[PDB]
Amino acid sequence: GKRAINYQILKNKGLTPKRNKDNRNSRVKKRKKYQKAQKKLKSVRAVYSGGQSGVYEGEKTGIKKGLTRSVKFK
Amino acid sequence: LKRLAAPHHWLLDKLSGCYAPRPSAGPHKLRESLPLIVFLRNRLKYALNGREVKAILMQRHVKVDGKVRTDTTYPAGFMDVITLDATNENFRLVYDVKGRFAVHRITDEEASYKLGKVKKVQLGKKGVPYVVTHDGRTIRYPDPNIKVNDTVKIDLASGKITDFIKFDAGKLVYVTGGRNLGRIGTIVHKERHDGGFDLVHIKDSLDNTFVTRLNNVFVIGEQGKPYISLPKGKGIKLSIAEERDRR
Amino acid sequence: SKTYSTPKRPYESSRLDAELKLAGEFGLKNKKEIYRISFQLSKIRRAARDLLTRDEKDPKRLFEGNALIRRLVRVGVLSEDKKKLDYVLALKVEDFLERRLQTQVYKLGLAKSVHHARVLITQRHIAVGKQIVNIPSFMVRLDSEKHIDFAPTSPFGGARPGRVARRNAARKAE
Amino acid sequence: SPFGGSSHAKGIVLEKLGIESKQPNSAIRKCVRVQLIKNGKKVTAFVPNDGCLNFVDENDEVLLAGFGRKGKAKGDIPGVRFKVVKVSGVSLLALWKEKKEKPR
Amino acid sequence: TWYELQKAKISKQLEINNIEYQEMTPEQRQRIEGFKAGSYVRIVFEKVPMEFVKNFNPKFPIVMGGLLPTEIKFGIVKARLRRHRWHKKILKTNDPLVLSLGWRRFQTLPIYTTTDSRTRTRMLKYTPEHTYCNAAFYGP
Amino acid sequence: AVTIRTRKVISNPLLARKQFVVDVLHPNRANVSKDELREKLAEVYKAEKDAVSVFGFRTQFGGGKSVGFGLVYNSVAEAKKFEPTYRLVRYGLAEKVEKASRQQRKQKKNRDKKIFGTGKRLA
Amino acid sequence: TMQRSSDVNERKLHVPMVDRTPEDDPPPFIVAVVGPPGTGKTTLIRSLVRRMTKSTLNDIQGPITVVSGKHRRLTFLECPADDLNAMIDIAKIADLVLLLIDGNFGFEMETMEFLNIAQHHGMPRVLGVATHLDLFKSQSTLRASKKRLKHRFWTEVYQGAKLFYLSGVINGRYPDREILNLSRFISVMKFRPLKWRNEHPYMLADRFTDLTHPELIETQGLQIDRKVAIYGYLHGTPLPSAPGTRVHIAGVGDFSVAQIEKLPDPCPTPFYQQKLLIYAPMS
RNA sequence: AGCAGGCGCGCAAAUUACCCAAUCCUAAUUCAGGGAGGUAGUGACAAUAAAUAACGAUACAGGGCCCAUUCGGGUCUUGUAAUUGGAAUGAGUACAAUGUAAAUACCUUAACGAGGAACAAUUGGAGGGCAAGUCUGGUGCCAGC
Ligand SMILES: Nc1nc2c(ncn2[C@@H]2O[C@H](COP(=O)(O)OP(=O)(O)OP(=O)(O)O)[C@@H](O)[C@H]2O)c(=O)[nH]1
Ligand SMILES: [Mg+2]
Repeated sequence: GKRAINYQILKNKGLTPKRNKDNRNSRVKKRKKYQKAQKKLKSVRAVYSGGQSGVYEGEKTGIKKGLTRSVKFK
Repeated sequence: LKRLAAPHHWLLDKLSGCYAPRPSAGPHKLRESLPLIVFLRNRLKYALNGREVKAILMQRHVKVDGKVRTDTTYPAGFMDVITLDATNENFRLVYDVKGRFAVHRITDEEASYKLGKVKKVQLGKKGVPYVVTHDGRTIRYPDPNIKVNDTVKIDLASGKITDFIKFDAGKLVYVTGGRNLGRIGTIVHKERHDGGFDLVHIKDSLDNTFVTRLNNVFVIGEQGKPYISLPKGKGIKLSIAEERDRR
Repeated sequence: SKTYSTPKRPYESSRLDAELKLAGEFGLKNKKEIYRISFQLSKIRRAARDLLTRDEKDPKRLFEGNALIRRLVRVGVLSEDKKKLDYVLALKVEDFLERRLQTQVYKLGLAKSVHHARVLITQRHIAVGKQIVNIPSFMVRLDSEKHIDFAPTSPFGGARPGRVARRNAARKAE
Repeated sequence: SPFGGSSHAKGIVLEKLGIESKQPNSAIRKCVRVQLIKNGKKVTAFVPNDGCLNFVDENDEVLLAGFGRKGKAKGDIPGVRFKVVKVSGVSLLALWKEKKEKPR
Repeated sequence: TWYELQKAKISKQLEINNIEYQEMTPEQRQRIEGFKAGSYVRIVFEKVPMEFVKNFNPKFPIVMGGLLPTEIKFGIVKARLRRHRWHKKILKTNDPLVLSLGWRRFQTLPIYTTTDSRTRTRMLKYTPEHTYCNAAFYGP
Repeated sequence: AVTIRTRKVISNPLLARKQFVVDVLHPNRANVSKDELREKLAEVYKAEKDAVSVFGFRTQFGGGKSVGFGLVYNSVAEAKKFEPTYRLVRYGLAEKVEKASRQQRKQKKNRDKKIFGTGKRLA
Repeated sequence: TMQRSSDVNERKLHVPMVDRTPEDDPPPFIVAVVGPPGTGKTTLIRSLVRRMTKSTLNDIQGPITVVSGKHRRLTFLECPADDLNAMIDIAKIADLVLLLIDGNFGFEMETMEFLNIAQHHGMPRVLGVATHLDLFKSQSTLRASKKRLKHRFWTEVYQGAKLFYLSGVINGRYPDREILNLSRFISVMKFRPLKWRNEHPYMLADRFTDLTHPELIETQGLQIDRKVAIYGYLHGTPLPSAPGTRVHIAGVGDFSVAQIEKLPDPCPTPFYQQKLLIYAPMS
């Protein structure tokens, strides 16, 4: 029959936004920012990803005729 | 009890409390002596802490130049002997190539005597001629050819003089004090101003003509035949870069 | 002491992407690690610039450059052939922080990722020969690169298995 | 510098300026008339968040600081140079996020 | 400066108050100002109810404060209120609660209201969850 | 199983001791239990278990080895006469504890400086 | 450092308030030992009276007025730790509060409710006493509990408050060194003015008598609203001497005074004003 | 005329701790002593080192992802699911030993000690969106706060 104090009165926090388990450990947030930005620049360049892994199944995602991604000399 | 800026050729540890030992009154000056605490505590390491050094001093095991001198802060400075009766040891403390107090292990037949530069020759009382030396042994009845800035050879059983090295142009010399410490050889030039700043110039194996103050020099003996032994190849300071180039 | 130093501007796009790439590539904690390694790189090649701008055959340049290249080949960031002073000027932060123990045990194997390398060598498993190292930022010298192995008092080496394994062995043998 | 040399000045609130402004969280609602004590004068301070305006009532020994707008707003009034940063010992940011408690 | 000016003002007021208090004793101690501070006094009250003296307990304190001329009247009072931020449940209107308003401590029924953007005072059916609101209740 | 190994041993007949550095190597145990160490060191030397003393231990990082300083005397009476009282009470041979520690000692010292009188006190 | 020289002398400037605590007969500053049930209160009271008057007190009840130091005295009150009906008006009347926490338990909600009631009704000088350090030999955990309790306490009350720690009880009374270094502090007390206790004449009762006629109660038969003498000690603003003043004593409702009377002071003035000492009533 | 604790305004920060064990110093003098000095507590002033997680397995989902003043470009090798599995730990806790004047801390270390690993990391900043709701303006059904 002896009282106690609960968690929020012991910690004395409250009325904060919902923060992030990714935001807790800085090594993790500087990992889940990189491997997103690692997968981001599969959309501005076309980076090397090992090469011909299986047998050559074709280029598998579309080749278009009227497009030249070659920087030209003015 | 003022300390923590000791003479830094003592090389005491800096994380060893705060203070540093005060040498009492004695035969040598403040910053050119070395008390037995700094000797037996952090120079050859026979006793760990200072009260154990006081125990080995009180138990009559150590005598500096003939008698016991049961005292921690006893400034037993340059050129004397320390005859540790146990360990059969004769520490003569002399200088080195770098500025520290190098030690020896002297034979008994050489540790039976010590030498030293005189400071004046005077007539004391009742017309008695007496000389002094650098460690305060004011001794009576010399040979009256003893000149100022000369060395006598004290017998250390009695306080008599056995021989002396009448210095002139060309007899083998030691140095002490100054930035040309630990060198030997006496034969280039002999300069004499009026008010100091003069030396008998030095000649070595590499014939380095060197000078310092005349208060910062004293004699040993004949060229090639010295009265005292000298530590680690009879200190020259050729070059450490040339030493690592040759060997 | 004050090892690390703030750069000439800390809020900039190219610097931000620099810290993002280096952190996510070598598995780093915060910007202070890149700033410490970058600072001491800047200090040693700022010292190398003066030894370059004075003339050759000076004894200062000769044996102080020999001292600097001996220290840098001892750390291992300089290859065995480029033993002259201006390759120290041409040094870079990548092959200078690559020799930390995290990246080095990942390159040696035995960890399967850089982050797993960091969390195990801070969980006290990897010992360089005899000395258990529980810190990442080590900069392991070149001579002790082949003495990296699991420590014998750790259950990835050959010790008793850990508390999780033996507690599960207990309440799975019950 | 804006009041002698100090960066902060304790002050006494006269009255909540603009309680009758109908638009909630507006510039003319979020003002108080602070009596500066260091030279005994009037000034108009700018307490943030009208929901936490009503901590300070009357001579609450409030502690001011400068405002320093980092741009241009929609309906912000100029002239207010001072914001409230601490009230009666505690900081009203901590009061508005309800960690501490206002003592009286 | 202004604070030492105000302190000098009130302290000179208290000093001239004391310097014309230090006068003849029946007026200037017990019929113009009446037992200033620190005086072991006996008080009597008639018509004190029975259960007080019947079950008086020596453990409990008996404080007693005088009343100003304004705080004996009754009627409504409009305060500002807020659920105390560690109370786990919010306060419904017309649910009675005990108040330490001044010396009197009393159970009363409040009504929590708010000015809907400061034009009229309408009745809430609940107090707000973390901020203040107006409230009105009968009481001293 | 542990081992001990002494190094840097120097004799010292100025105290009739031998002083050295002690490296104890224990592969899995915590540390080498100074009393059991002391009897093992007196066994490998020719000592008493009363004339041998070790004090300056420190276990190096990661566990496994510990380095400290090590003393062996001879003539147990000379061990009594030379080693200090804190070491001689860490071993169970000579005890020293007094109740007037600092404050109740120095207040007694100052008031007894004030007293000036012996047991002749009649009032 | 002219900026710091003009920035740290803004700690002085506050709201001007008035005191009405005259320098001729200052009242015993009522302190109020309150906290959890069980731990603390009666043994701390016994230790403070045993170190302030060199005499013990067994089976203490009600408010004591002990003397501490030359000029002024003070007043203790073991507040019961089971009712807000005493806790509230103790926090309304008190001037210092030596407040008990027990370090082998954490905080407790009775001292939480007391600190919130004090924070609203006007902050007295709070001073924490962390008792019950039978924690363990693990002085790391002892330092951990004292550190976490100190940081939580400095958040709850003003940051930088004194938190005196006490060890176990040696035969009824506390360790006398800690009672010494607490009693020196509450002798160098230095209170502050508050508006309620500088606007209302308030008195703590310490003697309570019923001067109603025994024949009258024996012939009425336990029905009368009797007459009651409160022998007490007023603080604050002057309670005006003319009978007819409305005075509310707590927990029964208000009355009007019938007659009041000044008594011989049962506590020391300085002896030069005597010429030209625990007093423990209700016991 | 120093240490510790106070006062210095009503709004503010270390303990009225331990000890001569180290360094020295003084005395008749190894042995007594020293708020010289050392040790501990308190300590986001500063400095260094870095834990709050690591590795797998499975399931569907694709009206889906990402980038560039716009129409363009590139990609399941992309996200959501305790579907889920065991391994490794020190924060702690603690026998013991270690350190030390004695004791704390670290260094060791048996036995305990992890899934929301709740053994609960914060401080800021940028945006939204929602009513049978409230308010102001007007050239309906709008614009703003
Ligand atoms: N071991 C230990 N026991 C304590 C300590 N403090 C109080 N106690 C015990 O707590 C018991 C209760 O004593 P009090 O605190 O004086 O009781 P109280 O103040 O009257 O509290 P209530 O009975 O609830 O009114 C005592 O008998 C003590 O044995 C402490 O610091 N250490
Ligand atoms: Mg009780």
